Amino acid sequence: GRPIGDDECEQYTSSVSLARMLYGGDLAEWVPRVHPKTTIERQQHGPVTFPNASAPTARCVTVVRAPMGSGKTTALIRWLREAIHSPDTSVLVVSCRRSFTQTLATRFAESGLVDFVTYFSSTNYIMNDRPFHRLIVQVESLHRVGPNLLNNYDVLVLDEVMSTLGQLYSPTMQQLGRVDALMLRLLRTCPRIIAMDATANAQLVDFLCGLRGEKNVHVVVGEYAMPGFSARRCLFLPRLGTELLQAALRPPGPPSGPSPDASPDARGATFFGELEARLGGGDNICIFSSTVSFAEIVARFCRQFTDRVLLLHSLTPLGDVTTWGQYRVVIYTTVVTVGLSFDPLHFDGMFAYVKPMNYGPDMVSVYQSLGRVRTLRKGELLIYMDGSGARSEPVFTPMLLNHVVSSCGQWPAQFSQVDTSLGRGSRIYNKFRYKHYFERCTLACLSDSLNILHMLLTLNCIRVRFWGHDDTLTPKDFCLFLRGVHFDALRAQRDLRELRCRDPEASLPAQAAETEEVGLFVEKYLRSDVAPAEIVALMRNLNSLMGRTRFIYLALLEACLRVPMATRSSAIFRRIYDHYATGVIPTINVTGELELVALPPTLNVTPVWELLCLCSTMAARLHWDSAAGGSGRTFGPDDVLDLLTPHYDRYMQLVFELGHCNVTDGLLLSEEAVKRVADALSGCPPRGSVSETDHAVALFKIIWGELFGVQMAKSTQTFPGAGRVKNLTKQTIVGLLDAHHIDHSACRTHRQLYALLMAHKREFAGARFKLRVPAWGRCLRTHSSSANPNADIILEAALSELPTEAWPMMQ
Amino acid sequence: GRPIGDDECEQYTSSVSLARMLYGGDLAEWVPRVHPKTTIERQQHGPVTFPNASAPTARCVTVVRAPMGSGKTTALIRWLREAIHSPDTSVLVVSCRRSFTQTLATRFAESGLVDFVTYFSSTNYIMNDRPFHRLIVQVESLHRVGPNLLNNYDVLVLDEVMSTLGQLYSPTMQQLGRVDALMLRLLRTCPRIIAMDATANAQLVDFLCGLRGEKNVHVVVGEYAMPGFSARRCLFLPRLGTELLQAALRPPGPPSGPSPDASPDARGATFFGELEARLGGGDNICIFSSTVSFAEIVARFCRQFTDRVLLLHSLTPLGDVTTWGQYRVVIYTTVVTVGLSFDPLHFDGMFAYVKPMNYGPDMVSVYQSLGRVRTLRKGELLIYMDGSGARSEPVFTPMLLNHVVSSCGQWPAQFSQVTDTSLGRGSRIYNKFRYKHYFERCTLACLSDSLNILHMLLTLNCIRVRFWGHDDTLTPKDFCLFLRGVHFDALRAQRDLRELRCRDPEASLPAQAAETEEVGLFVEKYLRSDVAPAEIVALMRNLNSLMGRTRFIYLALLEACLRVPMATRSSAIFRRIYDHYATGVIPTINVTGELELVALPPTLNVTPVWELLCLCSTMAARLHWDSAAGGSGRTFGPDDVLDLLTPHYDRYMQLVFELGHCNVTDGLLLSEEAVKRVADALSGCPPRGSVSETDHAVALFKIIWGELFGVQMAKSTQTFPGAGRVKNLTKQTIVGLLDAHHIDHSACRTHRQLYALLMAHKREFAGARFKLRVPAWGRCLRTHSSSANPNADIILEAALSELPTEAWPMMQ
DNA sequence: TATTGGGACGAAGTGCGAACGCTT
DNA sequence: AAGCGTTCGCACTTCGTCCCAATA
Repeated sequence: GRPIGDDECEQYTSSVSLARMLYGGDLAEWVPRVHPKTTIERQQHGPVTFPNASAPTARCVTVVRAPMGSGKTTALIRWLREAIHSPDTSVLVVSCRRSFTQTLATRFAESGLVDFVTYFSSTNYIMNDRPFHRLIVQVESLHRVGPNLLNNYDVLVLDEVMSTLGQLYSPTMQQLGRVDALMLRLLRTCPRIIAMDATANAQLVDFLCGLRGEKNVHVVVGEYAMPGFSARRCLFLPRLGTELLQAALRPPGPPSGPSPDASPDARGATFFGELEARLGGGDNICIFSSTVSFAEIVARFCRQFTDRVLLLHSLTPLGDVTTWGQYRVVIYTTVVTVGLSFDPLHFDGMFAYVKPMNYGPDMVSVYQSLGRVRTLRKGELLIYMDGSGARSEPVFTPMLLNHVVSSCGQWPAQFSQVDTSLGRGSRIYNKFRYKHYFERCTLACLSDSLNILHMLLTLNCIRVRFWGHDDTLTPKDFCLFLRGVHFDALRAQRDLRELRCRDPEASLPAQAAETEEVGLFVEKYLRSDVAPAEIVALMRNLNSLMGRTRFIYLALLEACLRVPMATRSSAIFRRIYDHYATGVIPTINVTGELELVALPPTLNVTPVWELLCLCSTMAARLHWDSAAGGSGRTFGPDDVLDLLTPHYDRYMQLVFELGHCNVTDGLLLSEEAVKRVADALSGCPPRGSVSETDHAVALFKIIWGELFGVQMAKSTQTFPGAGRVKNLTKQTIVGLLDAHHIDHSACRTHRQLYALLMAHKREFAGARFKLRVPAWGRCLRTHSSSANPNADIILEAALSELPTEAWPMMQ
Repeated sequence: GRPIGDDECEQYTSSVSLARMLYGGDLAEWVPRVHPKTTIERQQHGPVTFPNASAPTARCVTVVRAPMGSGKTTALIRWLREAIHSPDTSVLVVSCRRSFTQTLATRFAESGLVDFVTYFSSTNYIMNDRPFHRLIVQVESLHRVGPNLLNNYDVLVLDEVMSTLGQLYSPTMQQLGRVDALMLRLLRTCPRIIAMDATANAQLVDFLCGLRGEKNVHVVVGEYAMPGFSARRCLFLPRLGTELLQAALRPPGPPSGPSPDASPDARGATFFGELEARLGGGDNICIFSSTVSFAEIVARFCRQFTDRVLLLHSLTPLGDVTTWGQYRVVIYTTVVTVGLSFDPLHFDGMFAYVKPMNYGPDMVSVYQSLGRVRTLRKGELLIYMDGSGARSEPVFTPMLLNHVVSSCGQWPAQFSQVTDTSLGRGSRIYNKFRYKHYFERCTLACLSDSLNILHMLLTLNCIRVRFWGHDDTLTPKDFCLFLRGVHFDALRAQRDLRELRCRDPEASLPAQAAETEEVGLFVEKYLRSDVAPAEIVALMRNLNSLMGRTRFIYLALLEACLRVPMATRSSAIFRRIYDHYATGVIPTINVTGELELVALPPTLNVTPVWELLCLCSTMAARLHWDSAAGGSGRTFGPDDVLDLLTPHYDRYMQLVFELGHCNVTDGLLLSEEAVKRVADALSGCPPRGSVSETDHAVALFKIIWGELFGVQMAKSTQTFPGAGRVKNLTKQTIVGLLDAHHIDHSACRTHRQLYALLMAHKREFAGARFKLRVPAWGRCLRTHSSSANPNADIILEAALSELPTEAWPMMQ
């Protein structure tokens, strides 16, 4: 291969430098330069110590950048003991799911009269009939208690502040605009603030200087963490070593002697070699894995050397960390980020397999996960970075560094350095949006991802080394290492594809969800909150050409209810069709293997558009929502005739034409589709052979049944419309009494008018039905489905908001 | 046929009512109802009279809704004579290309101190070194004249104000934010304002009340138009009558025996029948057509009854309107909307073929066009509305009317009645009237809405409108019957017009292609808005070949990769750009000359394409590539070529090899011809040891650019590096060249003295030097430099640039 | 050969009779 | 503090998908 370029050395140096800026590693140099009136100090020896809060010279805002295990919680309790003058002093402590409040609430046994809001079952609150006074909260739950907070507090604590600010960008975030304004009001008005994170950065210090001026901010920088039981040492391994894995997992029956390959060690230090050495040597080990796919493989490998291997991921029952002392090997994925830490001196070493992926965990999540085991008896942490999946050129380019350093550390909010109003958050949301964006973008590139992870380890005082460079690494050495890793990672994929666990206990729903194709599919058609097992059930249905056709029809109908100009402009319809009804979709075949399928484009969409126009109006009239299960209204055979009769002969003509289409124009007019529609019409009673209602119900049932897979099911409802008996409001009761001209206003009260209907219920008996959407199809984004924006939602907004301009125009 | 429903009668009544509200037909009721302190008056008898401008009680703002031909220009001149208290009183008059300023500037001879900006000449009026004191302006040039404008004027006149505000929404609008701020300053600050349009509406009256309060606004409603020309009578015809056209354009050879078609009269009065009657009767006729396709057919028909037939459209040489008195028939299209009016009493009657289309002219444009001939000697206007193309259910629904009337006449800015992101940007002025532009374009989807709008505009200009067989009144059921008839005839007649299409005896294919919806939609997605239809036909002929089509898509993808740089980084984002640009359906022109749609089939594995586009996007950026600008901004030599490839040479070699030897036909870009021709080209390249590194590098570079994108490495005529030709070098570019070859100098800063140095040292700059050149087609592509008003594609790329992929199976 | 009817059990209701927020 | 409107618990029933046992 080619020798290392000077450009490769500048790429490296730029990536490291931007990583250092994003997580606050530059803070001691940047503060004096850019905010000269803000005081700063560094504490390199022993635990951190915050300023004496009772002194008149102690500033209103203090911000702390100090390691996990630097003594922060002890310095905070000391600072609160000094800050709190009286029981009349109010206090607010905000935290996050990433670092549970229960640890603070436990250690705060040291302080009088402080309590925490239960994020579960928040009723029966301790400060009953009063606003909260001395309170611990998690930001993810803050909107629940916002109206029962004091308007202002005497002390504000933000713990893991960058993790707190990170929640604003989560898809689960709720009442965002309120939580923005609430936090901003507290920041602008509390007379003492303390804000702490291992990664508190220049933009936080800038923001607090913006709200309160340099002379009221102080910064303290920790560069010490507790030795001994927490003196962790990290090693990046060069090679996965699947040649050992495949030889171990080999069936023991045949002799199967070795081929003349993998004879040289190629720098050895394999992930699997090093792991086997610990397992054979009798060590207790814990293994983080980014992917379930690999977690299952390494569990199989561990189950050869031991019996007692625990495996934890989202689709396993949640094992509490107290149980982990029972096992020789514990394998987990990022799910333990939601749970508590494991404290006991049980494990000798830790292994980690990290694979950046566009829809994967971010490196800051990975770091959180690696921390969940607090204590390691031998102090080893071995990391393998799988760069297949992440083979792109860097995002932390020299151009971006030159930009950011020119603007005094002010980052661009998106990768084009020199925008449209696609979001509308407040000061807080806009200030830190850059950090969320680069945490997700850099996953595209292994070099950037590695540099971020290395930065996070270094800022927490973990000594990081790379194999064969066990002192310090020059840019050329890094580029050689990283070049080697990309090659190893790329060749190992075939071994991991061969070894992919397909025994019944191996989770196909989890393994499917780690595929990029599935993430894209989910992002375009489906709701974000659907379970992987629901998706596999849909993808199995999509494998059949009939199931796939019905899926696309149903997704088009939903688009037409979301974009009502699609029902009117053929031009807009062609944009919606090209987007939702052409391209590639993931399916699962009968073997259980994931398999992509093309949706061929259609030259003439006119028959489809006419049909969906008709069906969209009748869908709207029946209050259709696939997510809600189908039709909101009940309807009877008379309503069916009323729905069809305005355009009856068009429905007849279009279903006939679809049954006899001369050309196989794309997906929806393929041979099986037109055959099925013809077969359906061959069974339909002729237009004069039965009552108008009988023919109308037959036709309606064929349209909904064949095209969308939607069943006209009989209803047990006592009364028409949407209303269940027990939920019937007074206004709807009056409507029902008037609809039959029943006696009215005997009394004004609900219970009287209810008692009338419950006597006259027999007058409301009859044939009654609902449209039911199939089992799949309930997981689709619909007009009712609230969702944070993406490319598809914004495209539909554009198609709704912007009109078609006249083309060949005159000046 | 089934009877007309009461729901159709509500649809009709809603459509009419919303049309009335949009063009200010409701103004006499709505002002008393919503702004009681704003005085209003009705002038039903004789020409309009504005308030006495010299009175102490006469209000600061007056706004006038009055017909074309109602006397407005005389009332304006009278009002100005009264409003101008002194020789030093300043005046600004703003108008539009639709309402051309020279008619005012001519009649303003009576106030001969007033002058107009010669926006066409673009002369350096700033040489006067003083503000313009009494000025007439075309709104689209207002920014350029911005400097010579008194910060405030004593009198502000807005002429065809609605037509003026309409320019803000034009694609060709320039420096919008500046023109917005300028007009909004003037409206807030000028001591007297008068604003006039035949369609001045409630939202303008509301906006002026918003800036100046009800007590400072007064409204005049005119309902009279001068007889002799605006005594025009309009009749909507139920049938096109293509049976007569077919019988006429039939060759003289065959016997053509009779058939039962139109043996029953179908109540008569066809477009072509009525036209034939006037042509045979010796009348002089003018014909508006919405489409060139139809204009050429009616020109062929007229050339049977007469010799002297003129025809005018965007691809004809645009002859001056004064010449029209020479002809028995003049056929024209929207080209005359921007042109001048014809005043002499030549034409007897006027015919109009109007066809709503999503990419066509709006009905207000059509109306302006009909207004181009001032006077018709027999007063007749006959209109045929072709609803094929416009068969959708209405946009002016009862629910929209209920919304608008509930909000006191405040329209929603889009068809969904809900408050959505600020995808487009503008001031108060732009946002206030955006709704009018939106509904002007959307209603083209529906013939009923389009007809009601055109009928409204005719009525607000005092033209008496009738429908055939309905002599004085038309109930909602009668209207719905008429529409049902029209929609049938219009759909029936399309086959006749397709048969009778000219078959290209050099007959103007580019205009007939440009009226296709598929082509409009293609141009919106891939091309610049301003390209000529003749360049589009040249591209669509190339697109017919699978090789030409492959190169086009590769080049469009490259430009997208330069626009959306995360596409070069995230395979998820690349898949969204690929799915959008490189899959779907595109229009082509086959060897016969007929238009033909072609599929771009989707690709299961785009990784080979993405790898190669990543390698080309970097290289292109380094070469300052821009297809519009013709190719590479930089010149480069064979030494640069080796430096471009060498970081990834093994990848370029492997990818072009694999692209040659791909085992699977995975969509368009990996089709059999594509892989075969890349293998042929690659196997024709010299082996790595056979030639110098630079020779191999240039061979590989030439193959990649040449086969995949169709771009030629062309030898440059330049004496010097960069982009300068000899006689066009100047001080800065000269100094930048004198940095080379260590030509240290102390010569003076004047261009020719420094040029004299390079004209000696030129021998040191000579060598093998090249540019990449885009083919003839492909210069019409929307590139990263191509400024354009937003559309769905521009906004999709914004979203892919701004929004990051979020972790999917997400932590709880 | 493949019909066919029955068991079997999730989804989606009933509806008495009650809780419960609140403003009278 | 109880008169009122909304809304839910629990023990039931109806409908229809599914496949297995019984044979048209």
